[PDB]
Amino acid sequence: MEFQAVVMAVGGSSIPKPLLPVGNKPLIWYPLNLLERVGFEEVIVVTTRDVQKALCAEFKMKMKPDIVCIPDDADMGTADSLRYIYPKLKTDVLVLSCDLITDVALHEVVDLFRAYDASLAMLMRKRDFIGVDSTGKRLLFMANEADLDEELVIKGSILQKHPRIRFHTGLVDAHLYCLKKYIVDFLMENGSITSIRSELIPYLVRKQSASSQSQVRCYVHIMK
Amino acid sequence: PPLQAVLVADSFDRRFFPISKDQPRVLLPLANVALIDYTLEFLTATGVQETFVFCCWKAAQIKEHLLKSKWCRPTSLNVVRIITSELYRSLGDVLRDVDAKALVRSDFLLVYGDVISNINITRALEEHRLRRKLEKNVSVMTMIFKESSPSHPTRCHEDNVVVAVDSTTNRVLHFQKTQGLRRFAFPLSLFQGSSDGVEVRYDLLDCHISICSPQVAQLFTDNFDYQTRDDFVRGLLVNNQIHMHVTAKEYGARVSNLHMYSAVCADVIRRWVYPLTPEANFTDSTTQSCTHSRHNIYRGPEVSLGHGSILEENVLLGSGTVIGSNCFITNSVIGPGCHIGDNVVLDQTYLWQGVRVAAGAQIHQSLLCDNAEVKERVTLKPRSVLTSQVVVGPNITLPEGSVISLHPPDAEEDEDDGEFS
Amino acid sequence: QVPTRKDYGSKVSLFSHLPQYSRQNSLTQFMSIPSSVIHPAMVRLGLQYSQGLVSGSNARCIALLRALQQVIQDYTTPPNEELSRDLVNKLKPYMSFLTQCRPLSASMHNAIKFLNKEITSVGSSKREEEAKSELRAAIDRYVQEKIVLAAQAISRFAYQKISNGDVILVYGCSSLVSRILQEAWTEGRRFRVVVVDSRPWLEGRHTLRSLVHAGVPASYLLIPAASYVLPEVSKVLLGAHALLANGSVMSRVGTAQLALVARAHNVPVLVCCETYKFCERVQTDAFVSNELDDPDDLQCKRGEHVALANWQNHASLRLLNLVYDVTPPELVDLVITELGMIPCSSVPVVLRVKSSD
Amino acid sequence: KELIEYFKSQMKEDPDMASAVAAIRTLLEFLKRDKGETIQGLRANLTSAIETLCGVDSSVAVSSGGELFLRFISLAYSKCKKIMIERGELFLRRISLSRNKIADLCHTFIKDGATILTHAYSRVVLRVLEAAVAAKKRFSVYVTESQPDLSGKKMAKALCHLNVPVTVVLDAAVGYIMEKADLVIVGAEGVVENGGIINKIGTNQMAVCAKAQNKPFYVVAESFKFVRLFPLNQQDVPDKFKYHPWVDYTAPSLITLLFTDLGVLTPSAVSDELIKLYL
Amino acid sequence: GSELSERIESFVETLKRGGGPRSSEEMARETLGLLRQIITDHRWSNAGELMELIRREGRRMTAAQPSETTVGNMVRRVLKIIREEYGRLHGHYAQLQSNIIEAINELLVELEGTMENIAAQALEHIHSNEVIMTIGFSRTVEAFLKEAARKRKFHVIVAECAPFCQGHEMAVNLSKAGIETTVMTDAAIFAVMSRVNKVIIGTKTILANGALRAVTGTHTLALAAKHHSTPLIVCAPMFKLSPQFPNEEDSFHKFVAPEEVLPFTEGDILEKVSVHCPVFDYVPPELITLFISNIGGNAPSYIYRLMSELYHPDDHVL
Ligand SMILES: O=C(COc1ccc(Cl)cc1)N[C@H]1CC[C@H](NC(=O)COc2ccc(Cl)cc2)CC1
Repeated sequence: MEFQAVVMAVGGSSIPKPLLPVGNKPLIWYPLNLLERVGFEEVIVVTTRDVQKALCAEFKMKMKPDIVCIPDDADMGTADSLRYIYPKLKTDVLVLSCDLITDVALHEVVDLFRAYDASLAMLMRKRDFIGVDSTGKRLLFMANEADLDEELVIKGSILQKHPRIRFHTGLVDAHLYCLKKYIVDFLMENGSITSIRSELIPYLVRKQSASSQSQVRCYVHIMK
Repeated sequence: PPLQAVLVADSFDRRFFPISKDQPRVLLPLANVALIDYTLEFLTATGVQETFVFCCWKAAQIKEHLLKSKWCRPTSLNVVRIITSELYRSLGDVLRDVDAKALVRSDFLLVYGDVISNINITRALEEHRLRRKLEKNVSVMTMIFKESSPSHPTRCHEDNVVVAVDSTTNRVLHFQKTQGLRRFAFPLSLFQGSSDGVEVRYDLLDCHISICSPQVAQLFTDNFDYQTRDDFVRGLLVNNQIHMHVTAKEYGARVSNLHMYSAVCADVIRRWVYPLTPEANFTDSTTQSCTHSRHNIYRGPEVSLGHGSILEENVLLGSGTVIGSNCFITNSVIGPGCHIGDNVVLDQTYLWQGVRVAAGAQIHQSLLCDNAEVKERVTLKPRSVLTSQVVVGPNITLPEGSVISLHPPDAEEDEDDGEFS
Repeated sequence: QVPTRKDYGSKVSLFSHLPQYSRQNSLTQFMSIPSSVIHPAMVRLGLQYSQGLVSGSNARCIALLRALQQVIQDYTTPPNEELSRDLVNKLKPYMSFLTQCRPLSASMHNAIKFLNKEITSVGSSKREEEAKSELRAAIDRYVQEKIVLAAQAISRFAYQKISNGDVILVYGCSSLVSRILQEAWTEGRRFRVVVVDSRPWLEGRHTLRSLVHAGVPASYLLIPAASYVLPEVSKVLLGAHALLANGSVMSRVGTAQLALVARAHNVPVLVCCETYKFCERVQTDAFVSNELDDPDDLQCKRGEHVALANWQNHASLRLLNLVYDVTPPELVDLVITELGMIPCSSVPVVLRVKSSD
Repeated sequence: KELIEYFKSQMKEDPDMASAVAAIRTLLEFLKRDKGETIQGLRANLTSAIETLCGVDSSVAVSSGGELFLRFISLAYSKCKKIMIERGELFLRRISLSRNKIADLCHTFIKDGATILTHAYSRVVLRVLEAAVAAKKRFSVYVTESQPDLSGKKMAKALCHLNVPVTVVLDAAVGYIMEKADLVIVGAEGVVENGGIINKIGTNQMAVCAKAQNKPFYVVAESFKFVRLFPLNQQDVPDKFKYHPWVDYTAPSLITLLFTDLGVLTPSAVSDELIKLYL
Repeated sequence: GSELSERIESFVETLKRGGGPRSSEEMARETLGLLRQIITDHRWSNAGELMELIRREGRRMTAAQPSETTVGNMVRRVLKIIREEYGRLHGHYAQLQSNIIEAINELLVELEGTMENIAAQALEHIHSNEVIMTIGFSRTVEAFLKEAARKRKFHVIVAECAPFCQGHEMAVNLSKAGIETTVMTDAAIFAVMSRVNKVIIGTKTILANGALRAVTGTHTLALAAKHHSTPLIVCAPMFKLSPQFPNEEDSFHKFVAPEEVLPFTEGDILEKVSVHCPVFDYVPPELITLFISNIGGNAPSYIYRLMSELYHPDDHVL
């Protein structure tokens, strides 16, 4: 099995993504259908429990061949989710999560992850300053502005390596990442970092117990 | 409308120590040809009809040299206006003098007098005019850059620049120099100023061929503190806007320091600045015509190559030169009327006019200016300079960084002989 | 089942029997993401091949052997079956997927043939795990010797041929030729190398960068100007992609042209190759068997006017960039292999000796 | 020393004897006399003999012999040398029958009524012509005078005793007489891998003219002359063998066939023999 | 007066800096018009002084750009015309000038007919279902081929010229007329040569030896044609004929900025590597099968007689 897909169901102003709002099919039904459409006979889903166990009971009613819905603690997040499900995964991870209403032919992002043997591949569509190279495939710089106490950070070394960087501001991530096994090794070995979405930025693609394996390249796909 | 230009013939930033003290920087022969001659050739080739040569320091010498040049002949299609003043000491002063006297009228080429380039800016000029016509003449300047690599020698760390531009309108949003900086910052509201894609560029070599509207001069007189071009750009981008044109297939660079001088000389000898090549004799001279042989060996007339003397590659030999036998010249420019001894090894050494070298001399990556002299058994380490009729005695080996001249406060040597102090 | 790749563009009539593919339109967009029909490593390698990330012959063969190691390592014998036949039967779809992503090279063909021969030679009575890692160790030994020891031997044999102060002309990118020149410069030889390159791949920049990093004096020019520089050249060194039974050299498209012009200029032509790239196959032209790259690569970015932009919109316009060409054995002087120096006449003899005969 | 004078007197012993045969005889007696019973020390004395003998004589044939038969004996510890001397004796016997085999395979390739064209004096060419005339074959002969050492006159004198019309020609007149020669037979002094021959200075001219007129270019040589060299141009040949050079190289492109004791061979087959022998 | 001087200058600098006009037929027309205006707008009475000033200005022209030989050889044509007129009137001053002017006029009216002459001649050299190969771009050769295409069906293989891929626009122009055209890299010349019937190429200059100075890479194509014994045809008008010989001259190849061969963005290696970009190259006459001109086909072994017919032998040095 190349990929062991996982779908997180914990949110992370408008809409609790886990349970309530369903136009036509349950919120996780779209991720589950996207997964089952392209192989993925086995799926691991992480079930909320701060709802007082009101999520897993109703998500086994979608007529899917077989899925794994692991229970959670009284309250945890998404990096907590990955650390919780670490012992039961043994290969590369394809992390999605509940709020995913998308058209994506994920063959593209998975091919980006494969061809260049990336440490990580991501999916985005048009306050997070994201800078890519001329090809637009490899992730050079990425940083929110809530994080950014100082004005803006960019190293001279990365500009010497990659001269021109194309930047974007109005990019929103689909939370669709393809994680290596050793990145999950790093995550488990360092409980410091929570909120995976914020864990993408300490990529340290450039050379500084931190490299559990060489290069740790990262990549992006920008949708139509 | 016609096309004017401003040619600042005095690099006010005091750099060439003490080479500028003897003759102005713009008169330094790059490869037997002055830099101002290269700039005038570029200006008349790109289509400039009237230029304004502002000379401040050693103005008499510059005027005398230019008056005899081709560009001052009555048949020349490029008109020159040598302007004379000991008052202005900065580019901003030049531009405010321009707007005070009201010389330029429209889209004049601002350029210094020490630029080596062959860029045809008709495309950039029409782009600038289209931008100003469409957007209410709010674009005041178009900065012309060349696609480069951060590793290229012609991109010195002193003049290295990093910009943040708009990939759609190519307008310059942020601009700064990376001299001695391991950290670059780009303000936040750059993204607020242009909302359709910001791109940071570090591969851009600054050609210093900015083509500007008279509004640039109006602004330079509206802000007395504006002294040079970089300050003007910084002050305008923090507040009218500036635009850009990037060149891929044409050469351009200004000789700021000695490193840039060497790099641009090596590029010119190797025909990177075609058609501005030594063989072409772009200046209508008689002592500056050479025959381009294989491996870029511009063997001139009556050079008198010795028996077994070897010219490896990218070697220029001025006319009237005399080269001993069993010599080894490689990637070096030899000025006209130079005598070279026997078993002399020259490597990337720009021997100017009248240089006399005795037998056994080993000169590497040096610069012997006019009428320099070295005696028998003299070794020069890289980045060593001799200046204006200075003599180095026998059995001397100069260190790496060693400038020798007849000016005590401006050299490691003085009026005495170079043999010993 | 793996679908067939659509043949992009309009093929030249003489090459209608060969496939023409587009780099943009890949083959993995109709496959399951957790690939099951094709092993993950094999689809990975096919995608790497199609995009052109793996170019060199030695590089392609080594990547193939590593992917095959990853495959056999993860292979498990089904019940009531023997590994000998089952594994060689299961490897065929992977080879077909590869050849669909990009035609197999001679090194790849020879490696796959040797691997199948070894698999069929695995004992029926033997268990599974030690058979698997015996196959892994055999692949390790095979690649180790046939690549690195062959390279070292050929480097020594070529060093005892390069003299001091001689100009050597090289063409395109070749790991073997670059290693030979680097080792010759390190040993003490003082020479200069002229690098010849050709559109559209411009693979000569690779060996140019390698030589400049090694400190060897280098010069660069494209293949049309080769006639101008050969008077200075003292010797032509090339890297073969395949050596056929008749002694002909099947290598990059610009090799035979350079050999012809060098013969016209009295410049001896040397080709460096290993024994594992020898092939009992034979051809007399670049038409019977070749590879057609993406014709869209011919388009030149000459500033503002790309002339071949919409070449498909012109009915009578055909584009073609050949990846290989054959040099007749009489245009080549030396072939430097593990066995030493041989004439191209002696290639099939070496083939026989390497056939355990 | 001991080998120098014995080689000299072997040359004096048999003026009708080759130099490679004398070299193998001298090395055989050298190994049989000193009684070197050492696994690795024996090779030192061997290569000393070889270097001495090609220092006195600048022949590629002597060095090639040396190399091939030193490998042959080394390819054969007390019983090692005891069987090695056997194999050396049989090697000498085969090398003796070499020239007779060469004559009696190649004498049938001379169509009678033809015109042989030969370079400087060579024993193998003389033997094959003797075999041909013994088979009742009449033909005309042109011989190059071999200007450096007038061996063409010697060849003409030796062949006149065989009752055949011999016309020694000028060194530079082969280009004039090439149209009057039905074939060219030259005895190679050494055979390189690719099939070329490192023979006297004018042999390359012979071959080039042959290709200029499509005339068959035949070469006769013993297999102890097979040297493992690969010269690309004239200067690529070892300079020691050249000493105004004395011996130059001829590409296999210019040679039709080789007549060795191993049978008639295409210039392609000598490399096969050499790589089977493994130097 | 000064109009003539400034026009001569303008022309000199246009020839020196870049290529103007682009077509060398237009260059011949321009230089002939300028020579006419010179011979009209000077105070010359004896033919010797006129020839001397013409030689001086032609020396200046040749020094402007040596690789552009059309200007120089047409200056030599004008000198031969002056010599012929002087011999006619001496073997007479106003008649001399007007006769020289009408001679230049007939030269000019026959100048624009060379294109059409070669186009008409093209038909009897192309048969149905033939495979042509050509390299680079040549207006004469594309006119040749598109005139032969009106009555014949054939294939053209255009080898692009690196770095200046002028062959691409030639292939497009040929495809416009429905001439089945294959475009390839120059690296594939020998690989495809085995399937080519003829080679038709233009030229920049024909030397007295019969050799021709053509775009780089054409010498390799000629070597391939000789190897495969395919006829190599050169469709060159009679104003590209240069009386100079191959190695009695100077400045044969034209070297342009290496930026065309290796770009500036390669970085530090550009200080260690020597890049060379020769535009033209030398093709010996042994590799040419037939020359096609405005008068008709001729073997390379008759170009010397054409020289004797065009240029005075004392004017080969200008
Ligand atoms: O289709 C093409 C295109 O050729 C190329 C297109 C591109 C490239 Cl890369 C190379 C070649 N060429 C034709 C040219 C006629 C031929 N032969 C015939 O049609 C028949 O030939 C004969 C028939 C009878 C005689 Cl007597 C001689 C030849 C077939 C192929």
